[PDB]
Amino acid sequence: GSHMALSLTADQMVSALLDAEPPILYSEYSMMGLLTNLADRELVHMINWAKRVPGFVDLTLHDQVHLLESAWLEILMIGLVWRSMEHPGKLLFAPNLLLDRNQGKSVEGMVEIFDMLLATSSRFRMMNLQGEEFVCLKSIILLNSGVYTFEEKDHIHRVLDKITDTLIHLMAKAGLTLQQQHQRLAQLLLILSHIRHMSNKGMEHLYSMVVPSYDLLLEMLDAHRLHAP
Amino acid sequence: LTADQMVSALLDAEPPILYSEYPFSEASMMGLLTNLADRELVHMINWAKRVPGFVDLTLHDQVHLLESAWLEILMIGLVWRSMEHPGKLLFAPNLLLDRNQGKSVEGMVEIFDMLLATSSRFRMMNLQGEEFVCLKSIILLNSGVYTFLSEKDHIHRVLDKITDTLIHLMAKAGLTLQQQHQRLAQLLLILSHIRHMSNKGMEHLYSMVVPSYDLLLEMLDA
Ligand SMILES: O=C(O)CCN1CCc2c([nH]c3ccccc23)[C@H]1c1ccc(Cl)cc1
Ligand SMILES: O=C(O)CCN1CCc2c([nH]c3ccccc23)[C@H]1c1ccc(Cl)cc1
Repeated sequence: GSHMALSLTADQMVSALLDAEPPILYSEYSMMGLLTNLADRELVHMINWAKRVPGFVDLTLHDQVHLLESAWLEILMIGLVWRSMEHPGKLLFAPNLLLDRNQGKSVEGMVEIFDMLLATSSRFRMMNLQGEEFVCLKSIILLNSGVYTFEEKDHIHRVLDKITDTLIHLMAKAGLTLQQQHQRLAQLLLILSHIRHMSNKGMEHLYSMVVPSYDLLLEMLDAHRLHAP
Repeated sequence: LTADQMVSALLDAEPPILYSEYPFSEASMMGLLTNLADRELVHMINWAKRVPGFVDLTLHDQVHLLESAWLEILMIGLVWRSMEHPGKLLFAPNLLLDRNQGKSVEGMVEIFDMLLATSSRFRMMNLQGEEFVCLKSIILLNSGVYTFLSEKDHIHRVLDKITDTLIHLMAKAGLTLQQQHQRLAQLLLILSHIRHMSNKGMEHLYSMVVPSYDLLLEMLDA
């Protein structure tokens, strides 16, 4: 059978998001080349993951591609900062690609982006971000980042409301007071503004020096239909 | 301060609505929009000094936060004022510009479209004045808080207090517990889009003006 997104309980939402989680990939081996190769491989898995975020396949294909084109670098970044949280001062791009600030100095313009990513990872560490919170934030990014550069918009907002309910549930079951739930919610959501900022400055840097286009993402999203179950 | 005193302090500190210099070309429009921005900036400083918690920061921290947030602050203002003018941006009472007028300036129309989509979002949520001021203060305290080079708990403490406040206004207005977190989230997710617009606006302004760190410091110090 199939669950419609708005019917899911918080436990079904959490389970759906955990089961959709992509794998941790390895670097295949210049720093930019490694980071580009890794991003390209991550993107394949990201398509598979997006298709499994409750609500996403309710949208038309052209709206799917809108959302993913807006969000893909933020998505890459949040998963990076997540994985990096237990390595203070380092970015765990892969288990065999743990880079420090000084290594970021090898590409002109890169240290400023490395520094921002690091500040984010350290902020998640200090908040003790949990895996089940992470997955909710990541799915938020996907449905939100492109929501305002477009009845159907209502649906995405209702899905977003379900994810917020889900984060609140997690926080209430972890023993936070109603007031602490609201504060922690707000703190996590304001970090999302910083992720957007990092993605904007990242895009500018990539364009200053090939990035996933609209057309590429469209094709990838479409091609997913042909993959073996 | 109580949630109610926070709200009164913020409303009290609001800046004044300004007029644009008393049909439009591109040089004329950019100049109008630049001059209005420059004039808003001195009032923005006075507003920033009365956001509770902000004067307790060191001068350098004040400047960093303002430098990071200034454009999002103007933009949120603008979007707020434009709420009731669907398809138009109310830069001033005597400067109400539509999409098409945007197209006078190469690159501008995209930023215009995004600002209109925000205004139209705020309209559909029925954003209230008391919520607006809380959001604007959140931007000032949050935008630059993760981009410091190296106290920051102080800013986080204030940010938490605006959250409480946002909730209390919702509770006052009779939202259920569930509705309160859902609204909170909806409002704070819009701040991502404000941030994005500020980034895109910075790039667009760099294709041509922008207040320096040192100028901000002077103005805040004086
Ligand atoms: O240049 C910048 O300022 C942004 C750099 N990006 C930082 C985030 C990021 C990159 N590769 C990744 C692989 C996995 C996770 C996160 C990343 C890299 C990256 C490199 C190339 C491409 Cl096409 C996409 C992302
Ligand atoms: O070109 C862009 O993408 C950004 C354009 N900005 C949009 C928001 C904005 C401008 N002037 C304003 C005056 C009041 C409120 C909002 C604004 C204008 C602007 C013009 C000059 C300067 Cl220095 C700053 C802001």
